[PDB]
Amino acid sequence: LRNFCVFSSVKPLDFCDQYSSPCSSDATVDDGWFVCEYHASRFFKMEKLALAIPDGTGNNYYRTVGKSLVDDKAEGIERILIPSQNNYETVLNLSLLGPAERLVFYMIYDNKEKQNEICQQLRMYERFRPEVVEELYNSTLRVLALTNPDAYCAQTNTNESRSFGLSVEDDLAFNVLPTFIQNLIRKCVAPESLTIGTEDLQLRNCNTCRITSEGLLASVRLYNSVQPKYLYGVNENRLQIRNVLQFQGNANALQQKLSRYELYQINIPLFLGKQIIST
Amino acid sequence: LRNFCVFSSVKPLDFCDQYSSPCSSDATVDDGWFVCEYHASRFFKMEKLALAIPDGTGNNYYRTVGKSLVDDKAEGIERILIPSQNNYETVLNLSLLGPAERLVFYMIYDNKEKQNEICQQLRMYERFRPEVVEELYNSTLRVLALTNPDAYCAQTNTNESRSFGLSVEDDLAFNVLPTFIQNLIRKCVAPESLTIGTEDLQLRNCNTCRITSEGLLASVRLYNSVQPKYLYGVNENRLQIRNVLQFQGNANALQQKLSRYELYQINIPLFLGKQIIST
Amino acid sequence: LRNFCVFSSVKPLDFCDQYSSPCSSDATVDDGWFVCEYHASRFFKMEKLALAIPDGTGNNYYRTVGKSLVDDKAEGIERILIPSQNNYETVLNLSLLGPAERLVFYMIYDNKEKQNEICQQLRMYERFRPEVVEELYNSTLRVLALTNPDAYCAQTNTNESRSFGLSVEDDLAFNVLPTFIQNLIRKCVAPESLTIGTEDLQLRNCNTCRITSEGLLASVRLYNSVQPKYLYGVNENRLQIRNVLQFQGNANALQQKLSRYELYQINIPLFLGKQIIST
Amino acid sequence: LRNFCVFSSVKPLDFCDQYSSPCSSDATVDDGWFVCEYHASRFFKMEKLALAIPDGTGNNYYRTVGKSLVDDKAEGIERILIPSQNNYETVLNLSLLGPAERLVFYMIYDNKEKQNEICQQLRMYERFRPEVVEELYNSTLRVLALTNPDAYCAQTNTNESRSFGLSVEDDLAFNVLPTFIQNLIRKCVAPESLTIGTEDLQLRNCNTCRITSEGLLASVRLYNSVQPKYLYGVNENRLQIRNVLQFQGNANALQQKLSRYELYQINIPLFLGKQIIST
Repeated sequence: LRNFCVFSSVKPLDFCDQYSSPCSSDATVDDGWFVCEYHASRFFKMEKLALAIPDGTGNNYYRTVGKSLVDDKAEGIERILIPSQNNYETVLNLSLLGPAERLVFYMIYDNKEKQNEICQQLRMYERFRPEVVEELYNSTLRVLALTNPDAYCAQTNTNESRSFGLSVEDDLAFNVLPTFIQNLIRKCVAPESLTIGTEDLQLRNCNTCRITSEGLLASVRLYNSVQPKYLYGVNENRLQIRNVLQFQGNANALQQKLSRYELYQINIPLFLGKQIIST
Repeated sequence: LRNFCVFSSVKPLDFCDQYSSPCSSDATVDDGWFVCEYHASRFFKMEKLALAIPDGTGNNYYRTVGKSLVDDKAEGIERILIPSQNNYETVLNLSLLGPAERLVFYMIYDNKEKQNEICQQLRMYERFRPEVVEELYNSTLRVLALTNPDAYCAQTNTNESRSFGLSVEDDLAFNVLPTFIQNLIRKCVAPESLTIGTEDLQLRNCNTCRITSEGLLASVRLYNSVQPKYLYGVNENRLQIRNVLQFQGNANALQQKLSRYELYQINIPLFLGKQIIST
Repeated sequence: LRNFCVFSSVKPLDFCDQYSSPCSSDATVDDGWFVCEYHASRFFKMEKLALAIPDGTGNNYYRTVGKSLVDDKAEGIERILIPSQNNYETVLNLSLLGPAERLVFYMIYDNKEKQNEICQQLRMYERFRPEVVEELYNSTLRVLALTNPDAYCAQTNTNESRSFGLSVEDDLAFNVLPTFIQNLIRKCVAPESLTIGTEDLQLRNCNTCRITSEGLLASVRLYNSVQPKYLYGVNENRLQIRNVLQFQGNANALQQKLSRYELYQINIPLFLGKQIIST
Repeated sequence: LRNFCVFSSVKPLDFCDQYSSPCSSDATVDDGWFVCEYHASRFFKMEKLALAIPDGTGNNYYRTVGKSLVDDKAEGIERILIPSQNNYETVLNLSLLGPAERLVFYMIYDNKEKQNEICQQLRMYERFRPEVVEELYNSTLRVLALTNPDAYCAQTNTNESRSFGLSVEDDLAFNVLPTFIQNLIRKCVAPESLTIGTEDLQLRNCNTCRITSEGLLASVRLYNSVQPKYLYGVNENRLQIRNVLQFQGNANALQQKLSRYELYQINIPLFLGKQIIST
């Protein structure tokens, strides 16, 4: 597939796709997220990070992890990274989104009546472009089937096991998430303790997120101040005012002489659960 | 679509497709049957005919109709042109058919466990060709969705109405046929009386087939003796002996002088039901 | 006004207006119909004729009259030239008409909820073209106000009087027609007896139409066989079959020698009512 | 629109428009008042001010606010900035105003009989200039429709909310003001406390006006002494004597040395109500 992004087929009527930041080449490769960096940052409010695991030789067991983009000052529906069926409409703000985005999200969450009424309202557009709708639906449905744990092929790797907490509520809630949402969640949060073969590698002793009935949240108020490089960039006649935290400083307080050491950026990777890798 | 035939993606492991008679270019065009002439003759035992309706000027309202290939001498599961879910396994003889054909037929008739066990037995082949199965399933499923009366698009033309008899049992049985089977049946049998606009054109006063609980049958013993030009043509070490009817004759009995008149071949087109075409 | 046609502002999203036959220059001039020849023929199924009244000198008191386009063989909702509020939706077949046409017709007939839901469904288009809707509504509303007998200016000519029958039901029904419909009806049907000054000119002793509760109809089965020169001309995948009447003939039956006399075409002008012109 | 002023189409019979001070270019732009500075000062006795809201960076959230032109010494119908339907005739002194101004004001306040009798008395002028009246009415009516909260388009922004007091009488009276009057009032008085996003900016702790059953008044006797730069300037054979307050002074009392500091003019901006801006 040249485009593994689910939101790759998101087009207006006369489509020079919105893409203020063009979709990254990550959609071309099969890393398993099935979403490009731009769509991940815009919708799920997370970026992609290459988790490197050294072993003392030079080669690193590379992995994909989610990088939080929400700030510690946030509260409410803004702190949720990935919503569940309960309130995803309000979280993703599907009311004013483009009809292709609405369709894609609704049939990812699989609520029949919503895409039914989308088709009813799209019938008027259908007389101009009667071919894009079917191919868009086919591509998105086949992507969902590929990421679906149960299908015809149903490619299953029981050797990898993911635990999202020692409590019953956490995994019982995680069970009812959509198949694509489950696949994205399992492969965006790094394990707390990667159990590989007959040993355990303690990647992190603290969780940077939480899985609950409404989905994946940045529950901990870890301080984050990274700016998204693939911002929406649309002309904002609708103003969103925010409480920015800024400090002053001189050349002495801004210690440039400390810059020669390799930098340890304050990023917020998603760490939760245990990864059981037999053998 | 370059190939509307459902059995277009029927390939062995090393595929130079069986196709003793290559698939006709009818699969390229959208006549609605979604089966090529070779597959229609081999499986459903029918050919395709261009029903021309003159009106006194020269232009003909062309239509597609089914041409029976069964003989009047036949009895049993051989006289059924299209089977239903009841006995399609025995009618189509799926026991010894190629696995692609088995898969296609089973998921056309939508019996989950059969294609499930096909996948289980195909897992061994999967390690050699892990890409053809998914694309084959996707193409066949999208063809079924396109021929499905209910779907996302669900392109419906209520203006055309098809009646398959004045009895309750006939249409009640026709209702439970598969969606693709229903689409093929509605567009292979010519109407007894084509009701178009405010008038009725009596195409035929007699039915040449029957729709029952087991499907579409050549119930009437109409005499048929046309040979299929797209025969299976496979080396037959398994012998099928049949009771052929042959007559002798001289040059006088074989009246060549009668050949100058345009020929009226004894063919058996499928005629049944009434086509209500408002306006 | 460069364009007096009410349907002059009928545009698709990307508008190269449908107009298989371009709108005639009649919309440029103020003849009072406020509809061009193409829109009159397409919707109201009538054409425009120049009624000339000689007086024995050479100058003719020109007038505008409606020419029927329906055939004598017609019956039902097809024989009505102009519908009323009762069944104009079915008469004009507004279900599949373009949204601009639907809006124009609905606010001509003044049924609030219909153009309200048109606006609700047009909100999606509004984000692309937020300026055409307001100007279209303003132009059509000002045209309706100009043709409205009651307004600010309310230009009234009481000297001209129109009678649409000697029965109470006819004029009582004609009273409840829409203002634009009333203006079009009064100035499309020629008077039976033009009462001008102190004399009466008997234009016709027989009525060629009828005004009833559902509007203006071609009640009489007068034989009409003129073809519209401004036909819709759209690619018709939806077939309308009609019962055409045709006769054969040779050169003798087709008397070309009779052609030298000036022709008296069998046309069906709209004649009904009495025109009282004091002085 | 080149001219958003409602009183832009105010012309005498031979029109070189009165405009002792020509209409400002504010009518060209869409600030929402839909009245130019000259007409606002002449009729509503208020000017326009650019309310700048600094935030500590340099950019200012600009807004439009009304500047009072009445003096503290005034009493009676003179202290009302904007009248309601109760006594607008006496407030605006429509008795001797030009007929275009009378028409515009009356159909802004929507009292049918007044513009009806204006049309009756204007019939005599109509024979000379039968085209200006209709276009003037159309332009003014479309301006009122554009400023009308309810219309076909009915462009509504529920996110902005305006409160005109914590008492029931104030907002209940404000409800019955005309649509254009309501739009002008909502966008001429600055909020007491601009509630934006999740914070509140206290612009002013004291109200400089009042909204009552008769409209918008300068209830507080705040001292105002600014002269209008767009005065009526008409030759006044009808004398209006006023009680002017004047003080004497020398060069010492007129401290020119204090002028180097940036001046804080004693102006009277309209401050009342709370502006709720969600997000």
